[PDB]
Amino acid sequence: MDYHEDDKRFRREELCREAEFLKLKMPTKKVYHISETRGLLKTINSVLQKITDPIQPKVAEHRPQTTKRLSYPFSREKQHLFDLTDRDSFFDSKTRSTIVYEILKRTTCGITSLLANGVYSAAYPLHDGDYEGDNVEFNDRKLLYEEWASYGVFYKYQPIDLVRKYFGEKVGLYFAWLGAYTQMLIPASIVGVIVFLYGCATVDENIPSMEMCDQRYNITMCPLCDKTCSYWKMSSACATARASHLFDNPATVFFSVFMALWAATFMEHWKRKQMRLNYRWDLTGFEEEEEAVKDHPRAEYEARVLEKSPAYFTNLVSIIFMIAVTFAIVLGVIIYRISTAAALAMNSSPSVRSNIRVTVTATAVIINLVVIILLDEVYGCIARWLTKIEVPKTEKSFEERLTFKAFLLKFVNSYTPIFYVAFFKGRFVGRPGDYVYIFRSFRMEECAPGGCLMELCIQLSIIMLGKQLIQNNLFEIGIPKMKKFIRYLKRKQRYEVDFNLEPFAGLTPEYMEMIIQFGFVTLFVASFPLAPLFALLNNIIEIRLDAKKFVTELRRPVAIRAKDIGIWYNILRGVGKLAVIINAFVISFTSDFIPRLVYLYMYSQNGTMHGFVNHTLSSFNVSDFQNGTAPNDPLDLGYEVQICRYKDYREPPWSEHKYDISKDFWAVLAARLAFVIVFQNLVMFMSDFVDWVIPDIPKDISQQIHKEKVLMVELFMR
Amino acid sequence: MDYHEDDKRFRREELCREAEFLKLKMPTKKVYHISETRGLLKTINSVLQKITDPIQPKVAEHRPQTTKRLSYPFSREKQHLFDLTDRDSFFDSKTRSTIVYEILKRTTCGITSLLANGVYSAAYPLHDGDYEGDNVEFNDRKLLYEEWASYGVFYKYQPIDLVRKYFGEKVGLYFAWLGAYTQMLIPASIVGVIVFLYGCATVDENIPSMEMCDQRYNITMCPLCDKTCSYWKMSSACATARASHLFDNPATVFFSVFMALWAATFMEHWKRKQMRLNYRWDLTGFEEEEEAVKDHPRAEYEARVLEKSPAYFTNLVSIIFMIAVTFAIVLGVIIYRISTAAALAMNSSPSVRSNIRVTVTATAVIINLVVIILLDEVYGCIARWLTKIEVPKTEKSFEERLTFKAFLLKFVNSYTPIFYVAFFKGRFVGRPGDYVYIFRSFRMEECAPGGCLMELCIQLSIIMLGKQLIQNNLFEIGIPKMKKFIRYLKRKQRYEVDFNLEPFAGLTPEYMEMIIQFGFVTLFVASFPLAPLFALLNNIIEIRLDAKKFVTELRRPVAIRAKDIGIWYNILRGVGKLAVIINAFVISFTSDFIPRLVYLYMYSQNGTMHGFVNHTLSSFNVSDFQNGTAPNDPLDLGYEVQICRYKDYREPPWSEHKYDISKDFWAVLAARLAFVIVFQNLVMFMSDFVDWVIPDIPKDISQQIHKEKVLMVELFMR
Ligand SMILES: [Ca+2]
Ligand SMILES: [Ca+2]
Ligand SMILES: [Ca+2]
Ligand SMILES: [Ca+2]
Repeated sequence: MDYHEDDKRFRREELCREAEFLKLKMPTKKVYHISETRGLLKTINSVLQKITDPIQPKVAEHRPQTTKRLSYPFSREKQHLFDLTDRDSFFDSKTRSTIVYEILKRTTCGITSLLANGVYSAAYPLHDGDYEGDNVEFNDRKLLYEEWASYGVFYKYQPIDLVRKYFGEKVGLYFAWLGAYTQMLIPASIVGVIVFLYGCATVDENIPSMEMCDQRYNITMCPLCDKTCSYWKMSSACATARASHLFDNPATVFFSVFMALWAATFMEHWKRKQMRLNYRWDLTGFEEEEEAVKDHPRAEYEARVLEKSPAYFTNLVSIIFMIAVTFAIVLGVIIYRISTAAALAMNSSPSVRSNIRVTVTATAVIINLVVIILLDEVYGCIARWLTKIEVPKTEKSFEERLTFKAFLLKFVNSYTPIFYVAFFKGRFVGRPGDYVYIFRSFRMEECAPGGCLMELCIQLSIIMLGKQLIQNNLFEIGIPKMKKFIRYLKRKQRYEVDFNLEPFAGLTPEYMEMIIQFGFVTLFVASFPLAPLFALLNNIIEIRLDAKKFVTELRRPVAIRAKDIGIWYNILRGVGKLAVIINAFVISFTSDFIPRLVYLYMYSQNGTMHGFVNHTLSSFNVSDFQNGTAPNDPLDLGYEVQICRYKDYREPPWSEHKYDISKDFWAVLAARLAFVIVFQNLVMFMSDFVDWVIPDIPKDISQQIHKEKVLMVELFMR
Repeated sequence: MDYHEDDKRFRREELCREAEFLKLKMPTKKVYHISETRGLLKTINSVLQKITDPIQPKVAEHRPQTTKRLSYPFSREKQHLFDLTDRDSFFDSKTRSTIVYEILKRTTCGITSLLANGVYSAAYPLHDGDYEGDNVEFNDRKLLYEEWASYGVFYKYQPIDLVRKYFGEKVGLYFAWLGAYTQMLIPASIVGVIVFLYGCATVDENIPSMEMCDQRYNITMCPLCDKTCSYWKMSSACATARASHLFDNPATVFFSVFMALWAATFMEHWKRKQMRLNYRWDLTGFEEEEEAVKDHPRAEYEARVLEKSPAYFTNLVSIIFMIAVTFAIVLGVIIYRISTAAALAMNSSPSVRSNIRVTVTATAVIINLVVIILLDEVYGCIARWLTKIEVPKTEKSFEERLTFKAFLLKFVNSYTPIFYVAFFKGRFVGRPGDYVYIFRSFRMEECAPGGCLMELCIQLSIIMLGKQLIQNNLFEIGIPKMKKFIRYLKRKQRYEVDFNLEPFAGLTPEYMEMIIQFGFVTLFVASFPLAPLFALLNNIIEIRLDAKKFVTELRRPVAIRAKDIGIWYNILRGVGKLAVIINAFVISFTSDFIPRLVYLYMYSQNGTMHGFVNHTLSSFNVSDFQNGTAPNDPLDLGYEVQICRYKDYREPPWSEHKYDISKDFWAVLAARLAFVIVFQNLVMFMSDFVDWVIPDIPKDISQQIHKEKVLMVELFMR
């Protein structure tokens, strides 16, 4: 039989003598506050623990612990501090666990101090029962795993007060944030789907693609290759253009405006919901003023400076971390270069002779994804090490600086390839007269046949379906199970079957995955619609996956209380700040929309647009290729290749200045920057406007706190 | 002899019978709370009033009135609510006045209700003594007028706790805001002066102006006139260019970056100082929750909807006010058009024969200033009427909506001419082949000989020295004195010499003048340096002028307490938001700096720049002027005018396309928009960064409130 405990420990069953001395000096240091026993098994021991009501209301009143009462204004029971209980056990296991952890943190000998020194190896509360077993009696964990964590309740709201009461305000806050996230992605998903469907409706009726592969024109192009390539029909590469019309139309600009508006209204709506939850749960946010615990390395550094008697070394390791950030930027770009150069001279030595020319970039970004996964792991480790060497004075400051540094590193090495593809792909390439060669060795970069917006779109597609939806979830399932198999290959009481679980690392990784998701959603939505749909599917898996990870594998967290979400809301605000200018730069420099508008309203000469590809595509006297970097096999699929047509808005070779920058390039560049100006400033004003209209504090919650405080003093006077 | 009263009234000494009935029903409604008498003079009466300590601590404890004590942590005495007094009169006159006004507002029969209905005509507390008279005994008003309001103490700090204690937290907050304003304008003034001095050092050594009036080149220009003008040497108009080099150099961009940084650091520094003042004074900001008073028209509208049983009519009058705002925009532009067309055909009928060509624009903007002064008055009146018809439910909501509407109207009609001059002056003008004519009547607009940046700079100069420094201060002195002379032409006790003063209208006009000042300072600083200097002079007059206006003419205010400055900080944040994009547009489209950089780094052909004016200035076959709109007297001051040189970056007439837009215009336009992108985004990031670095809450003030609350409960337990 097993009674009702609150917290546990782990001694190691048998210098080490002084370790045992502290190992029995700390429990007798707390034994005049609490009560504890010791458990028995031949290879694994433990230290049980029991709270006493002599002490639990005493240290409960030590803080403003605000607990429920017996009076009710309008079916909404109030919450006083402590006056009368008449049950003596109406404190839940979560409250008992956080209060005994409060006592354990109060005694120092600081439980985490010696727990990090390694004289013990565990400190965890107890889960309540088994998840859907034999003759179980409907405890909180069983009902939670039934109605919340099952994959069959993916289409229903989550019991948020239940996950609060069983897990902690922080875990309840994370899951309610995910709920509001998915509920806000639903309409953005529907609008992305209808934008893509409008593109699918107008793709067979638009002008510039049906003429980009109108046949019987026999027009050629110029090889974007290195040395060993051939001229190729522009009409032979219109699968890419006819697919890119789905990703670029006058509706994607509408969806980008709507999506920046959606990001602002989501941040406002979750500020409203977070204030609502902070009212409904514990309200007050008066925490301790850096007075609870200091770090042991902090304290011995203060002892060192006392005995020897730093303050700018935080800034020195900050510029160290910025150099590491620029290091990671350049590493991400060169890793993408290596990955897109994973098939260099693929025709000579392997002689594949299949030549789909769609698969090489797929394998390229797959290798890129694998290397950035490994780099995500090593950057998380080095961010932990850098935040440890930063020596922050508190624990929350350590967590905040670690979160900021790890997010900056993960943002850098998860967005450098997409930045390089969407913006810097075919900019710095020269003309067919001369290109740019690194080390005077080979041509540096080349964009895609049919627009490397398609490279951007397939990269985003399989980085939302090949890393987020599949790889991240499969690793999140497998790494716990692989760790449990490596512990299995290398009836029982609750405090031991709880020990056979893996410890709770933090909410930082789940927050980080979801914020990188949010960056992928709101940062590159302009060229790529239905990215809300991929995020909706990933999150409709992710909420129940995290629920299973909490109630089925993870041992019980400490249930720490928190009002804010942390720095993650400021990080959301930063990503929503960057979203408008990156959508602007995508629409201008990538979407190939401003050149279409410029042609339509400057070089029309007919009314609507026609011959836009003949307007864009320049010409080139093919006898100007330098030093034998010509096409190594001029095949003459046509009668003879006389002029190759590359699109750069340059002057034709039958002019006085040949291969010079024409007026049209400066015209489209000026109008592109004009659209960045107009779009960025207009949607920034619209974002601040929809922030200003929607009130931060809920009107209903202000009414509830008004009537609640009114009745509080009206019942306090009598 | 005169005893110590707190508040006054005014009955009218002799329907009107019911008026007298309410006139003696209201004082007997309050007489079981307070004590009052009645005064005597043959033509003017009054109603005196006296508080009693039976009642004043009673309603003082009714609110969290926080008063000083007898204990002190480290020469900083604490502030409890009410426990022990042992003096019975340590409440100041300000506290007694605001508490008797609290009682008067509590009784409704709402003192302002019947005061607005007009059964009384005054409600004001009593000033303390005479300002530097005969045998006065150094009261608060006398010491205040001596050491604060004198013009001889303009170079010393202001007694801020003294003006707090004598006037109110709101008036103390306004004057401390002005103090921090001038203290922040001092370094911006010094940097503006050194930027102007650098311009004065490099003006005789720069390239483009010394060649703009290098002689012995005999170059001509093309008349920017209507019909009756002549060609004119470009070297004859270099006073304008040699003066515009002072206002445009590579240092004005530095000063614009520094000034946006200054605006952000000023807002942050005043947030710090406002939190410091809110700690040092009354701290808590828990006001009443819309429960103190409702408006009488609000209440009778609720009676109307009760008897008949609107909510969107606030939005209907809001779009009405937006139509009025666009009305005021177009009115300001057409008023500037009328003012700059105040001398139309000035040579034919008057035959001035002086022709300085610098004075017509001066008289133009003078007429513009007079008409916008009259429009400022009528817009203030119509904003009061629109906010009254908006029917806000509270009084603070009425003041806030009135402030926002009046500021939007004053911003519109005080910045539309400067916007039209700095941006839209010479844009929509065509070429000498064809211009644009309204109604096919006459040419619409023309820019200045030598750049209408000089028009902008003289307009800003005499709108900071001819409206702010001179006209506003002289009207602020005279209108009180003119009202006192119109009351004089159409010994005594304190409650009557106080009645011979003019009532306190509000702090909204002084706030409004200073915020329009701040807009002039931070919105158009890029082209115009040393505008901080003009603001420093205006404010170094303005603080002592407002101090004299308070302690010498204005009757004593009610001394209302407030934590925030109001919506004026949000308005400062909005102006600082607009400042970066308007500085960007000034530097690009007005400063003539991006064309110089574009010439230097694209069309150099020599190294440094030379012949920039010959690069900018196009040509025009003078036989192409249409329909006899040629120069009406081609004087041939040279040998013969063959080609007139206008600057539009257009193609010369000896090309295939003549008078077509050249490549250079699109090049300089693209680079202008690139600089707007770079400057706006970079300095917006720098503004948010210098917001993030400086903490909002002062670290010292957090220490003080920490030790204060610690000792509060440590003395409360015992
Ligand atoms: Ca996932
Ligand atoms: Ca995850
Ligand atoms: Ca003034
Ligand atoms: Ca003034």
